[PDB]
Amino acid sequence: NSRDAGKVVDSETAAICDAIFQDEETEGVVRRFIAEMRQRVQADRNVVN
Amino acid sequence: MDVLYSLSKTLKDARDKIVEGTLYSNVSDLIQQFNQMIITMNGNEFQTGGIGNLPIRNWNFDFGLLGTTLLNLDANYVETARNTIDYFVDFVDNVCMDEMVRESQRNGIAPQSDSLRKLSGIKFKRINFDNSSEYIENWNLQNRRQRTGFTFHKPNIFPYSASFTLNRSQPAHDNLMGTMWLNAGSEIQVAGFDYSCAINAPANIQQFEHIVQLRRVLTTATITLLPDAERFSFPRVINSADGATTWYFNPVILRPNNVEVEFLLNGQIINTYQARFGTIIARNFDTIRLSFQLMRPPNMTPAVAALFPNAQPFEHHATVGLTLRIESAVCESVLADASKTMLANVTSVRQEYAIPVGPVFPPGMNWTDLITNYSPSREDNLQRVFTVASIRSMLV
Ligand SMILES: [Cl-]
Ligand SMILES: [Zn+2]
Ligand SMILES: [Zn+2]
Repeated sequence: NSRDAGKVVDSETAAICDAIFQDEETEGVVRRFIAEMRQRVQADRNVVN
Repeated sequence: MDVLYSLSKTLKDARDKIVEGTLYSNVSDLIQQFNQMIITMNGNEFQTGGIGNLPIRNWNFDFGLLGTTLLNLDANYVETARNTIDYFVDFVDNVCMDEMVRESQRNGIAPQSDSLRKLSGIKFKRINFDNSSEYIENWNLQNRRQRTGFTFHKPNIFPYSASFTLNRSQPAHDNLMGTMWLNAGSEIQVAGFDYSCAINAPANIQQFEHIVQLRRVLTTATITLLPDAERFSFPRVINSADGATTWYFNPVILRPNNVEVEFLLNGQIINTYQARFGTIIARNFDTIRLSFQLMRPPNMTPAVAALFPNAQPFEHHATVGLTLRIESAVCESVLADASKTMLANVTSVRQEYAIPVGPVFPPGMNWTDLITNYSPSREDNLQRVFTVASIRSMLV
């Protein structure tokens, strides 16, 4: 559900995030965050979040 | 200027909006603008100069961007942002001070400090975002030759002047006719005195005129007019025009007669108020003409008749007054006023670093001297420094 080529760790997190995204009782803010939350890969620093 | 203002505004928005517990969606656009600023400034070396006692300072920008990782901002995010914001705010304050302490005779509106000249490069134009403050808005409109004005509460438009004119005078200064006035800031307190109480006047009427040429045109001005001038209604010992001797003033206040306030623009009668007191509106003017008459009371009670004899000596001197107070106005040029701190800020920065007197401003940024000779070059330099000062005020 990422709108910016987002990645998560791990596949279980992906399953949970998809289930929360599809849930009707989820807050719109939480849904938008799941759609917008991003990883940050700094290859120059050798760091990943 | 717009880039420096945009840096200041971005930093102020970051300081106000990047707060612990705030929704990620409250700062998305702010985070984007802040990261744009970081990218643009990264890898650039700046120098704030050593004019006066202002220390030379070198600024390096190598900062990581802000992430977008938590639904509600936490303490770690705010701390990282605070570190970056503190460094940037220090840099912006130093740039503003450096620009404030300089001036130029020819291109007074153009940047003077090396840092602001560098920030005027195209590469930094990307930092530019919302220009909403009054001074930056006026700056941008003025760069485009668009009509715009600054609103002033109690504008400091009248250079300080406490002097008198004697139309009738003698070496003994005992039968005097003339006018006293104080023109200070937004106030004009004028008085006309006749020692003989117009005993020998053509119709027992003595006419007094006070003309004040404003150094800039004021528009949409609200003005309080009061009949009496409290400053010239008590006994005074006043030096002579040369200061050789001193004369005596013993006023007795009479009702001003045939009071006419004329607000003139280009010599045309824009506004006219006859015998009207209280709040009045002057649309658009550059000269004030206050004409008032001392009329000897045709009928006097025995005490009043005793005050004014038919001949000398005159111990009680008949005085009519007028007080004019510009409470608020609009001027196309920048002015010092009672509510803003721009003149105070620029003067404080210049005094606190012992900036040598330049070729544009008077020593010590004396406002009376500045407004007395408010040349176009001085107007340009003052607008530049006032805009920089207002930019600095958003952070400091
Ligand atoms: Cl006030
Ligand atoms: Zn006030
Ligand atoms: Zn004299």
